[PDB]
Order: sequence, then structure tokens, then C-alpha cells
Amino acid sequence: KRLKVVAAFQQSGNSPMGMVLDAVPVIPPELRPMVQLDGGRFATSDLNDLYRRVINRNNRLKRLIDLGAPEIIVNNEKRMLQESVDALFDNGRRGRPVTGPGNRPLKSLSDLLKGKQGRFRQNLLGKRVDYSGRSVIVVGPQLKLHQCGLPKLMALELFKPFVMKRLVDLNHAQNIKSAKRMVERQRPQVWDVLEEVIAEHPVLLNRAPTLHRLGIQAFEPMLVEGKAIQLHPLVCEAFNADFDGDQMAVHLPLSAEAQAEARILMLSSNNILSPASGRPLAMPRLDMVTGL
Amino acid sequence: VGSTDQSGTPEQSTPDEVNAALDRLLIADALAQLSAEHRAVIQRQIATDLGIAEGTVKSRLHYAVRALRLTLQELGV
Amino acid sequence: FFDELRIGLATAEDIRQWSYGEVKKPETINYRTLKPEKDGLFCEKIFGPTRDWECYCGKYKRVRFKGIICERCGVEVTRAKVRRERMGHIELA
Amino acid sequence: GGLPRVQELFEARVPRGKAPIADVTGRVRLEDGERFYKITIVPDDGGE
Amino acid sequence: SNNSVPGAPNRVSFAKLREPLEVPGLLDVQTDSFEWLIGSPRWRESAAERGDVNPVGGLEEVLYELSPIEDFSGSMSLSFSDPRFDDVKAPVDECKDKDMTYAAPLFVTAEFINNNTGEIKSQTVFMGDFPMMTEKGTFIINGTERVVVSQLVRSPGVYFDETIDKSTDKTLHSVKVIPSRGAWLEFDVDKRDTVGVRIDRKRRQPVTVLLKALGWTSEQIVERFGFSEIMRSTLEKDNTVGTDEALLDIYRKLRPGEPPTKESAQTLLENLFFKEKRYDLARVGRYKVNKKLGLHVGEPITSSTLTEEDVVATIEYLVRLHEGQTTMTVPGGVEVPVETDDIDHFGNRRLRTVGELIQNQIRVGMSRMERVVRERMTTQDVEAITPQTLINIRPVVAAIKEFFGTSQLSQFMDQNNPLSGLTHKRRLSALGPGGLSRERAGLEVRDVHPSHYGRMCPIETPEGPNIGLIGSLSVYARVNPFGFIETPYRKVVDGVVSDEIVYLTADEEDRHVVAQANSPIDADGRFVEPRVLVRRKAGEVEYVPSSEVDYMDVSPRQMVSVATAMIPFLEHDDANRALMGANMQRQAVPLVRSEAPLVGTGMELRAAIDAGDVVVAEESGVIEEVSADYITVMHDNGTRRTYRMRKFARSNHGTCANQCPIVDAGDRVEAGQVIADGPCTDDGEMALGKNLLVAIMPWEGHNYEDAIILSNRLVEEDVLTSIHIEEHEIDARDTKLGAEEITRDIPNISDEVLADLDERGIVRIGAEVRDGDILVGKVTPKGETELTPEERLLRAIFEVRDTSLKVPHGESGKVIGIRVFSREDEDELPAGVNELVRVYVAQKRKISDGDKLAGRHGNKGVIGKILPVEDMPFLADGTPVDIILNTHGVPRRMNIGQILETHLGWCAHSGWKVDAAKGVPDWAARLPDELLEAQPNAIVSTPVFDGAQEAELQGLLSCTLPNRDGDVLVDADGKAMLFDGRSGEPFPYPVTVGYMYIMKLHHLVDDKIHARSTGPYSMITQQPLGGKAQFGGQRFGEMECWAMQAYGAAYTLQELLTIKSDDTVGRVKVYEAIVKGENIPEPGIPESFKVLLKELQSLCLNVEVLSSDGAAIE
Amino acid sequence: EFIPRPVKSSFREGLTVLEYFINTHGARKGLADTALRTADSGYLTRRLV
Amino acid sequence: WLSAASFQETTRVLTDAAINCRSDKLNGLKENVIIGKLIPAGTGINRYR
DNA sequence: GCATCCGTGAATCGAGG
DNA sequence: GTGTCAGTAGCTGTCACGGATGC
RNA sequence: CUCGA
Repeated sequence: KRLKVVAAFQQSGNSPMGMVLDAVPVIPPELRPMVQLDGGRFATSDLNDLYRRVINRNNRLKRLIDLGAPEIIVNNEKRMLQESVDALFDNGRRGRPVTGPGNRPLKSLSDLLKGKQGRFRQNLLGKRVDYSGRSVIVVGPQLKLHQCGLPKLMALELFKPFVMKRLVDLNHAQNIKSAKRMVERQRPQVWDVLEEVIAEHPVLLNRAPTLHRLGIQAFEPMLVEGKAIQLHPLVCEAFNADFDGDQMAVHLPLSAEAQAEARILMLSSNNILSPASGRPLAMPRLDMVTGL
Repeated sequence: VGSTDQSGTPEQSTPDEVNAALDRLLIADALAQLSAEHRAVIQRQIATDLGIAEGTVKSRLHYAVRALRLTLQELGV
Repeated sequence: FFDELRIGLATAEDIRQWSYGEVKKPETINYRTLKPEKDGLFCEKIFGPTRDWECYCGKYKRVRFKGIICERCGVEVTRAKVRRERMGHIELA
Repeated sequence: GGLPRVQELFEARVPRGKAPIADVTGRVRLEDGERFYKITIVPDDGGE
Repeated sequence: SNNSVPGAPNRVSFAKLREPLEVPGLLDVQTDSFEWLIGSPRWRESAAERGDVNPVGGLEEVLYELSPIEDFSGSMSLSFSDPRFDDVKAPVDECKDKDMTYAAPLFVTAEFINNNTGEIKSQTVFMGDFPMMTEKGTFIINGTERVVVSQLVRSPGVYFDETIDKSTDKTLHSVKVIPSRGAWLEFDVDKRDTVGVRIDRKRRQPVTVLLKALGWTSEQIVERFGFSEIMRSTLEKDNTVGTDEALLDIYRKLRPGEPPTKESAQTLLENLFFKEKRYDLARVGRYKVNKKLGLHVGEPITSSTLTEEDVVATIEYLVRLHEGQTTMTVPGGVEVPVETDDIDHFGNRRLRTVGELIQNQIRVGMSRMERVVRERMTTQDVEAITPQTLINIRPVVAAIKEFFGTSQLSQFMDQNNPLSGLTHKRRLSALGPGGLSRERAGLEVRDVHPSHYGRMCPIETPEGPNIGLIGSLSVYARVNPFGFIETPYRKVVDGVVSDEIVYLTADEEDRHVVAQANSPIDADGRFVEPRVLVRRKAGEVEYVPSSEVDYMDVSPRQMVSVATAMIPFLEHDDANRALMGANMQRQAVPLVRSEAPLVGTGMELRAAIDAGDVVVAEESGVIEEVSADYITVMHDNGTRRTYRMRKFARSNHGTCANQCPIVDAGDRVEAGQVIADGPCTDDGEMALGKNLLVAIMPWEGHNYEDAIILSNRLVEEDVLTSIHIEEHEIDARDTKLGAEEITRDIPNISDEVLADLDERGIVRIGAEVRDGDILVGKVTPKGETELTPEERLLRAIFEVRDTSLKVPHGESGKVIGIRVFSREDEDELPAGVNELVRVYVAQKRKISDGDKLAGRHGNKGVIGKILPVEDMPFLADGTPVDIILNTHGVPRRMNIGQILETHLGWCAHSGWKVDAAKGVPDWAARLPDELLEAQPNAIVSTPVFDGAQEAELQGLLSCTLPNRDGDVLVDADGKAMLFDGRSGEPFPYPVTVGYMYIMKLHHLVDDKIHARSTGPYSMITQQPLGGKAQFGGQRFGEMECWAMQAYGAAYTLQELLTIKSDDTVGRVKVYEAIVKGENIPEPGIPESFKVLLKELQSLCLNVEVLSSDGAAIE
Repeated sequence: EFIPRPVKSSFREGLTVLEYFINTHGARKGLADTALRTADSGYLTRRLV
Repeated sequence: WLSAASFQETTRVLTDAAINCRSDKLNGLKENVIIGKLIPAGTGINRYR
């Protein structure tokens, strides 16, 4: 195990001296932002407190070196600088963490990356997306398997730029800038134009938890009155979705390629069977099997 | 008082660039409706480079801006 | 399109090569003028200008001065976006 | 058994059952008592 | 008759058992606690009649523990006493309006005693603004009603634990002596058969180090603990010996880095455990320890401190427990069993209520002031010092503010409906300071314990991550001054039930045997059957002879919560659906008009009244003048009291609190009668929902698994309509370039959108407003250096920007109220604010597709279709049903309640008449005579674990009244014949038809719908915001990304994680390409990944992106 | 371990006071351990992924 | 090292990476998902791309 | 050479305050 | 400029598991 | 913090 470490420095041609720092970097300000509160007071990122404590101890070390303080003070100060840089990089790693106000451990740089709230899992493996919505789901028995019903208001916001384009085309609005105001004021024209926009434009329905891939399926959207999403009764099984308050999210594929992927790969009619077992899922399940 | 990473503070939020982008998309549509010289002047004291007078500047600026206002209001701005 | 992503130990020289200047003073900002203190954790000479093309001393507030290093405050004149990528550094005694 | 058994299997842990196995094919040597259990195998071909 | 005490509607009960004690004040938990805190006359009288000797008010306790205050010499002294309160600063509603805190000034009497002069100056000192508890048990902090939740904490005392080693598979034992305050001390027996002690978390010292520090000789130690080889081995394996040696050995482990003086250690080792300064067991702690060790069992609770005797007897207890002993008598003490303690048992799990939680914060503030006083004494002169110069009340007010404002226990009151508030005030939380962390709560703290019987409810508890950590107080439960939860029991003398009721704690109850409430009893008191069901110590249930019963339960519903007791036929529902029902009753939305349920349980009356959201008459009299605004009562003696109604007030949760008078002009009303009821109330009973005509059948798949079908009647007649009120708020501050001004004159805004505004830019009262409309016109001056080049050009080719208060998306209603505060007009605003406007918008929400309904048995669903009144399957006489429940989602859940509830429901709507001729039928022999005849729309009660039996219900279905035409529509099975309103043909089979109580839960699509094209982006990560309120987007999580990768939709994944999120340039070009009609461009790089790189650099990691050639690219 | 005393009553007959209380042990621990089971399952899932 | 740092033991992986001076050949689903390249699967493989 | 103790990990999305 | 005693709160009510850490 | 599937 020691060789595993030493041979690294040997081959790669990087010096082990790197493990001891002569200079520490300062992260750009926008990543340690300082915001103002509605009461006139200020709130600041924890990194600022940590960097500040380190700077204080470093400048005090400069003072002590210049003033020829007793060796005890210089050494006992260098130790504090060590502890402070340790805290900057991975607070709490060694011993007791640096308590903030309220005996709360301050977040370190390496705390910006670990776990669910870390950069990796929170902001890289999964982002938040434009052109998306969510609402309560309702069973729509008259729907076909490839169809789903979404509220008019939802689709108007989702297809907002498309509606502006078509409105300015058919001269319902003078310029695109005015088309936007039309959509935001919800003038009655859009509802006849919106139908043209949503025509055969598939959308993706997701219900968390997204256990297997059939937890996300594609549908042809149908404008419905009301404010709930109408879901086909057969896909319930796939989504493991009852109707006792369950909510679903809708995503609008934009690029031609996204539309093609949804239309071919993810359409609910092209995903009847269970990828785990090969047995069918969108089949008569409850009331249906009883009637039959 | 507070800390940003403290659970109880808002988030520096930046607006959605919709308007600015639509404005520039119009401004760019009333630039094809121009002449290359008015264009080169507007996209910039400039009288030192383009090798013309400063009254020629003042004017070209003047008439060009009026052509721009004409086009814009033609579109209904 | 870029093939590989390399990672390795940062030499002191690399740390200094990144930084646009040393953070000497421990101050943050002024709580009245909202201006960042010079050579502090928000020094505009180091990390960048608070607003676009606006230097600290106020001599260059216009877009005409693109790339001028102000002589009275030492701030460069580009977009505030650079306050999201310019590194600082502390030189340890 | 149970879900912890699935974890035991997928993490290649030293299981709970820790059942032994015949390292060489041969004749069984049941030497059961009550104090303890000791079992030997006589290799069906050569071996020890 | 049910609830024949206030003057309430005669609800008839199927009760077989009599109530020997009527329900106590359901709000006593908060009330008595606070009254004890401030020592009100009511509390002192309650304690005087309870037999208490020298009772102490909370403030009095703090001031006595503090008094007196002396410096190191003792030449100066300061003492406090007699805390009193002036009148309240401002009334409750005014505080809510003006965003201040409800409080009263607290005065004490402090006096300064001078020893070097022999003269004392005693004066009154103002201590601070003391927050006061409303009559409804709530506090008011900065204009918001809050509730302080009772906390379940481990009781102080001595506890023993038997742990099992993982590796050596031997039984080890430990002990913890937990004080009410001070350092902790835990003994243990490691796996080497040696005894050790850890002092304040510090290193594990040998258990003989402590004895040596105390002056005990090693030979005397061998004398006491010689019967155990483990203690001999400890004294042998010991390192240092000597009284002055182990003392310093403790000192250098407890407070390292200091010179060790013999006296400097002798001082703290006595102060940390035997001086009342830095160590104190409350009276309860002393009592608990005195029992567990069996010493001082006769002494009055006066020693608030630990004694050496206690430690010696404790180590004896431990060492004996380790080696199998089962009995011990301390030298000079009573015999006591040797056992481990549960720490989940409600005799060891204490409950500290408001009073105590507040006393602790006051204590902290007071000690913080005490230190400042001791410093200020040795500073100022010793002749011009007054209590006023010594006292710095800053830390005390800061302490109470820090508690109320910031604490897990100071909770924003649940105010959906009165029952929600009541339950919230009767909550028992395990989380919080001194209790435990959520990450430190196993499957054992959370599950029901046999000691919760009659004390905490085993039903009402969240099902989320807080399950078991938050209970509700049982109905008849009360709190004793020590903190444990007492419950009442009827004393059984000689197989004879007595009306004598005694309250017992958990450990007190375990020392007897109690019989289940529903035991057959003689009219005199003797038990009919010799064997009776009985609960026994350690939660053991078994039969026992009648001559063995000591006590018995008060009422059958003794174990359940207020909410739980409101579930009819609860005894037929499974704990899961019953939990859901009790939890969803608290999510009921107050309806425009409220109907009490046909089928009740008796708890509705007292729930409503005790909840405090109704108006009860304090004193008897007559109604002089009644208006929709107020009600004046002319008492008999001659005085008048006027109750003002709260009309269209915004609840904490946007539900509408609106009280209406019940009595009329010139009506005689008795004391305690409800003269006006509020939301979810009808003649003083909890009306959380409506009585709906239900048909249990599948209907064309619109009610497929748990969806619900409703008759548009409920829309037309506003049967499930409810009011919701939103508060909108804007301010005008001082900016760097000027000051924001609220003005009707807004740049580039037509006169048509500004048509509804007054001269100030404020919307006018009564105006209907859609989402996006202007409410308050505020413009803020923007500087020139902040303008886009295209913006500056558009300004040149043609200085304030628009910051008006617009209506958020999805909101709409009538503007009912405005409130304006101006720094110019005396109104005190935060520094830098010149004006503030609050606009109140009320929406009248009819029942919509997707709104969530539910019953009382955890039977929940959403509205999947609202059919026209003619489509609904209608009964024989043409009356169409209202709601259609799918059958399939009924027998799986095991909520037979609704079934029963349904049947009785019908019986109550039509009435019945039992055949009295030829005697009383054999099924109704047990029914009270009041139930053999009933008029239609009659009110009834099914008390929990009592009430209607299935046989009696069968009979009642047999004798249901006919309709107006003389026809009986439902069969004795409970089913009736229905006609398909769509085709006309009657349905082939009979269907279960009845009446069920359905509640409108607070999960409406009008709130839960959301959608976003674009909008705000977090500055640091550049990813869209979260939440509907911030107009955010939905999160495409890791699992959903796995779903994408599974399908192989590569381009969709990329598009989701780039142009649709944090591709700064890509998202803009996508918007441009959509409005242009061009194709979607090629996604760029996510800014979040740039952030990752810069962070990895901030950790001295040199990350570089290389191209295919090998050159680092920037 | 199973209680040496059963729940004799059915939901159609009507549980006794103590019958409901003794049912709640199992019901509540069912909900609790189901939460825990889902947690462990999801973690195993992401590992397998 | 990017695929491993995003899984578990982020710090313990990044230290090893910086020591061994590891290079990540950006050719994996997790990694391309992180940086926003088309995943080398389904419609992203070279045959169909 | 081995027991202790350190560090790692522990479901998904969503609402309001 | 500083000068007699002048001394945390809080807390253990999680657990399985592997392997470096340490006697 | 409280809550919904």
C-alpha cells in the first residue's frame, strides 16, 4: 500500500512537495456571494468567514515575524494558521468543527461537493429545466393510450414562445414583443392559435419516484379545461400511480431530435411490456378485468 | 447577521433574458433595412477611423436613427 | 469537443499563476458605500469590477474604455462575469 | 435471507452462513460429536 | 343523550357505557403550564386544593434559585422577589395588524444589601416585555400566531442499561445519572470485568479513582465492593493510589492545560456534583433517584443536589446488576428491585410544557445578567449603586426573543380549521434541544409503547419522516407538576366499581392492574363475569379474577386523541386508514356554509368549543342587540358584555375564519353556551365537511382506483365551495440613486391597466384582479451605467424602471382590504423604508376537477369528473346521487367504517321506527329508548369502541322510514335500486346507497398547478429556481436521468441538462430560434460544470481540459 | 415474536380497546420499517446503476 | 475519476486522483452527462450519430 | 500480530412559513 | 488605556461495515 | 419546521 502511493509520485513526475502549500487560492467572489437582507442587514457565505479568519491569522503571523515575538507565540500562531487552512479546505475533518453562530458547523469547500447537496449530485447529475410544469393527475377513461390531457394554462405557458411566433405570424399581434404581452394578458385569440401549436407535439410525463424507465413516458397532448392532468388508466401500473393526490411533471421536448426520441422511443403505445420481465403492463388491471 | 449557505436566506436570482433578447431581435431586424455605411457608423469621435467629418457623423447618426425609428414604429413598437 | 480531463496536484507556482493578485487585507466591503475594499476579499483590481466597465475610483464608467487598466484604482474594465472565474490567493508566511 | 442477503451477495461479503465447501472431490469423513464438528475429505484421486 | 352540559343540539348516542367523568379542558396543557409560569391566582388555587405544600410559580422559582447574588467577598448582595405584570401593551388583534409582539411588562422587586454599611435600598425594576399567552393557548410574535409544543425529554434520574457485546458476546451493563442541569456521569462495565466512570464525556477513569478523590481509603473500598471480583480487579489494575493522586488525575483529564492545585480540584469536584451552583436535580429528579435507589423515601423533597451516598448506592446497584443480582437494599434504605429502565416508558420519558420550556430560557437570560451584575458591582462605587445600575435586562429580552423567534418548539400555528389548531396545541414532540436529533431516532423510539395507554394516542402521528416522534395527547390525559402525563382511573374496592377517580402516572399505574373500559358491570358496581380483561405491568394483557381488579378505565375512548375520537365506527378501521383519517381531518378546509355531520361521535361539540374559534357566553343573561358585526349580552346583574365577530379573517393557511351569530335578539342564553360559531362549526359542533349522498359502484372508469365522481349540484349550490385569502405585500425603500416611489404614473403603461387604481397606484376595494394585473404601482430609479447597449439605443432612438406589485400567476379574487403604513405618517417601519402596502385578495373556490376530498376513515381521493345532475345515477324517486365511490378501493384498505357509516348515514337521513308492538325486538333490547324512533335528518353518535353494533344497525336498516310518497328506497341489506341517468335503463343490481360525511382537504389544483417556459436562475449555479412561488422549473433528478439513459434518448438528456437549464448562451439561442422558427441550435457547456472546475481549483487541485492533441484548452 | 394472545375480533365485529391498541404496535412499525426498507432499496439501486 | 467522484467518497477519490495524476477519457455515460456531451449510447453512438 | 476506532454510507419529487 | 475573585454549552437516545490506526 | 403521493 505504501508503494501504491510512492510509485505515483515516481512515475507521474509531479513532486510530493505539492502536499505542502506556500500559497492558498481564493475562490472567485460570485461563488462566495454576499447578499443583502430586507432589514438593511447583510448575509454572507461561510467561505467568507473562513477565508477571513485565515487572512487574519496570516497577517498576524507576518506581524509576529517582523516584531521578533517569542518563539512560543510564533509557533503557537503557525499552528492556528494550520488549523484555519484545514478548516477552509475540509472543516471538521480533524477534531471539532469551526462553530458559527448558534454552534452550527460552517460549510467548507469540500462540503460543497459531498452527498446529495454537493455540486456533483445536486447540480450536475440532475439539473432543473425550463419548459416544464406539474399538476395533479386525474383519470381520463375516454383517452387513447397515446394521449394525455393537460390544462390549457399549462400548455399556454409551456408553448409560450411558439404561441408568440404563431400569433405574430397570423397578424394577431403587430410584433413579437406585443405577442408576448398578449400571451401574458391571456387574450382570447391564443386559445384558437394554441391548438395549432400543440398539434402532434409530444410531451413527457414523469411521476416520482422514477424507479424504472417506464416511469417516464411520452404522450400526445390534448388541451383540456380545468387545471389537472388527465392520464390514461392503463399506464397507471407503469407509473405506479393511484389518484389520491398524486402529482406528475410535464416536460416539453424542443429540438427536432428530442421530439423524435419522444415520439419513437418513449411513446406510451410503444412501451406496453415490462423491460424487467417481458409481461404486459398497460393491460386491463382493476375495474376493467372485473367487467370482463 | 446571516449566512448565504444558512438555510434561511434567499438566492441571488438573475432574470430571464426574454425581453432584452426580443428587443435585440427586433433591433437586428431593423438593421437589415439599412445601408452599410449607416451600419458601420452606428456600430461604433468615430469620425477618426471611418475617415469622414464630424458633421457627417452627427448627420449619418441623425438620419440613421430616424430610419430606425421609422422601421420600428412601422412594426408597431 | 475536448478529449480528456486531467487532474493533479497544484504547485505553489500554479496557485500564483492562477491568481490575479494577493489578498492582503482581511476586510470584505464597506457597509455604507457597498464598495469592495481595496486588496480585500472582493478587491476589484484582483477579481473584477462590481458593475460592467465600472472601475472603483469612477474615472472609467463607459464602454469606450475596453481593456484600460485604470491608473487611480487599478481595476480592469470588462464584464462582471469575470468575478465568476478570476482566482485570488493568499501568500502564506 | 431477505434484502440484506441481496446486499451480502452483491457486495461479495463473507456471508453469515459461511458454509464450507469441498476443496477436493472424494470420500466424506463424518466425524460428528457434541463438543465440536470436524469433517475431513479423502480425495477421490490422489491428493491429501 | 350526548353532551348534556352547555346547551348544545341533542345528539343521541348508541352509548352502552356511562361516562363517570366528562372530558377535561382540552386546552389545559398550555393553559395550566403558563399559569404555573406566571403564578396566576387560578393556578395557585388549583395547587392549594390539590394538597400542594409551598407551590412555586415559574418566575418565583427562577428568582429564588438566583437570589441572592454576592461577589467573592460577600460584602454586597442583591435579591429579587415578587414578580408582577402591568396591563398588556396592546390588544391581540392590534398586534396581529401592526406586526408587533403580544406581551406585558414584567416588574420585580429587587433590593441591594450592603454589608460594609448595613443599609439596603429596595425598589421595583422593570425586567422586560414578557410575551403573554392568548386565551386560545397561542402566542403572537411579530403579528403571527405561534404555538409552543410540549416536548418529550428524557426525565432526570438514574438509569441502568444492559448491552450485549458484538465480539465477546458477553452481557455488559452501564448506568447514566442524568441531571436537570450540570455535568453528566456514566458508569459502565467493559468486557474485561472492570468498572469505570466517564465524567462529562471525558476519558473513562477507573471507578475507584472517584472514590479515592472523595477521601475513601482503598481498604474501605475493598470493604464495600468485595463481593464482586470485577471491582477487586478494578482496584488492582488501578494505576495511581492515594487521595491526592487520583484527584489530580481527574483534574488533568477534565480541564487539561492548567496547573493542578489540590484545592483547585477539590473545589470543582465538589461544585460540579454537590453544590447547587453548577448542578441541580429538579424536585422531580431527586424524587426519581430516591425511588430507584430506595433512599430518603420518607424525606421531603428538599435536597436539589446529588450526594456521595447516592453515588455509593448507585455503584452498588450497578455492580449487583452486572452479576445477576435481583434485589438490593442500600445501607440504611428500603429494599428495591434491581432492573434496567426503559427510557421509553412514560414514567422515565418526561413531558415539559410551555411553562418549563420558557422557564429554561428565562433562566439562561437571568444567569447571563447575573454575571454582568457581579462585574458591575465591583466596578461602581459602594454607595451610589442602585438595582437600576446593576441590572442589565438586555440578555433576558434577547433570550425570550431568541426562543420564540428561533426554536423547534415555537411553531407557526396550524390554522386550516379549528381542529388542526387544537391538535397542534396538544402535540407531544420528541425532537428539539435536550431531546434528540432526527438522525438519532431508531425504530424503537417511534413505535407505540404499552405505557402510552390513556396518555399519548397511538393513532395520531405523521406518516412522513416524523412518524412516532410527534404524538397527540390522549383525551383525558393531564400533566402533573413533575412533568409526567397522568390519566384517570376508577378505583375498584371489592369487585365493586367506584365513582372515585384517581389520576395515575405510568410507573404508578404499573404497580396495579386495571380493567378494560368495556367490562360488564352490575348496576350496583359488581362485575358480572369473574374473569375480566386486564392490563398488567410491562404491558401484559390477560384475563384475571374479578377479585383482582384494582382500578378500571374511565371511558372506552380513553386511549385515543381528540381527532381520533371523532372517527365514527373507529373500532372497525385499520390503524393505517385510521391514522390517515385523523391526520386528514386536520386538513379540512372551512366551507362557505358548514353542516354538522349526521353520524357523529360526541367529540365534535367539545372539540369545537375548546378549540376557541367559536364564541361562548362567559356569563348568563339575554341578548340585548345582535348584529352581523357584534353580539351584546345584557347579564342578569346588570352588566353588558359585547363579543365581536371575526369576519372574513385570513387564517395562517389562507383558509377563511368567519364567525356568525347563532342566537337572535332578546334570546335567553345560559353561561357557557355557544352564541356564535366559526369555521367548520354548526351550532357548536365540528362541521369539517358535508353530508353527501353516496353510491358505491364503478362508473365508466371515471372513479378508477380512488378517483371520485361528483354531481355538479355541489358546484351549483356551493356545497363544497370554500373561501381562501391571500396576503400581498410591497414596500418603498430608499435606494442609492434616490427613493422608490409608489405612484399611479408608471412609464409606458396604458391607462386601461391603470384603470382600476386609485390616485396612489393602489387597487381599489372590490376590484376583481387576474394574475399579472397591477396591485401597487412602484417605480424604482435605475442608473444610466446599468443600461444595455440595445437598451441605451432604444432609449436614444425614442430613468425609472417598473417595480409594481403584480398578481402572481394562478391567483385571482376580489380585493377586500388594504393597509398602508407610511414613515411620513408616524408608522414605524424598518430603517430605510418609506412606505408599505398590504393588499388582501379573497377567492371563492368552487370544487374543481382534481381537488382532493376525503372521509374520516383515510378514504381519500381526487375529483376525476364532475357530471351534470342528470347524468348521475339517481334513486327510485328521481333524487340523483352526489358522489360515486369505486368499490375496488374499499375491501382492500380494511376501512369497513365507511360502509357502516354509510348505512347509519341513510338511517339518519330517513329516520326509523322500531316495531314497539309485541314487545321490544330482541336486537334493540340494548338500545336506549331514545333510538327506537327517529325523524329524518336526525343527529346520532357512535362513540368510539362503544356505539352502534352491527346487529342494531341491521335492525335499523330493517325499520327505515319511507319517503314522502310512502316508498322505502333502500333494502334491509342497505342497497337501493338506481337508474343510469345517461341511458335510462336501471342498473342490473342493487347498489349500496347512503350518506357519508366528506371533507374538502386543503390540496386544491388551484394551488398545486404550475408551469414554466423561462424564469429566474440561481446566480451561483445558473440553474432555474425551485418552487411555484418563485416561478421555478421541475427538477430532473438522478433517477429520471437514469430513465432517459435507459430509453437511450441521448439528445433529450443533453437538451435537458444544457439548453433547457444552465447553458448561458444555449438557452438564449434556443429562445431566439423558437421565436424565429429556426431549428434548435447545438447545446453549449453547462455553467455549473465551470463552477465545479473553479471549486476543484479552490481545493488546490489542478484540473485541466485537454484536447485530442494534448494541449490544455481554456 | 407473535403475541401469545390473538386479535379474536374481526373488523366486522369490532375490535376491543386493547385489541386496537395492540394492533397499533404492528401497524406503526410496519409504516416505519417500510420507510427504512425503501431507503435501503433506493441506495442499493443507485449502487447497481 | 469523474465517474467515481460523483458516486461515493468524493474527497477520498479526488485525493487519489490528484496523487496518481489521473486523466479521465471523457467516454462514459455518467461523465458525458456531467459535462453535457451526448451519451455514448442509444442515439449517441457513432453508428447512428 | 490483533483489537480498537475512524470514516463511509443510508429513496424520489413537491407545498407553504 | 487596560490591571484584587474574575473561567463553554452541550451532550450519546442511530447502525452496519471495512480497514487503517494504534498497543 | 409542518405536510402530500
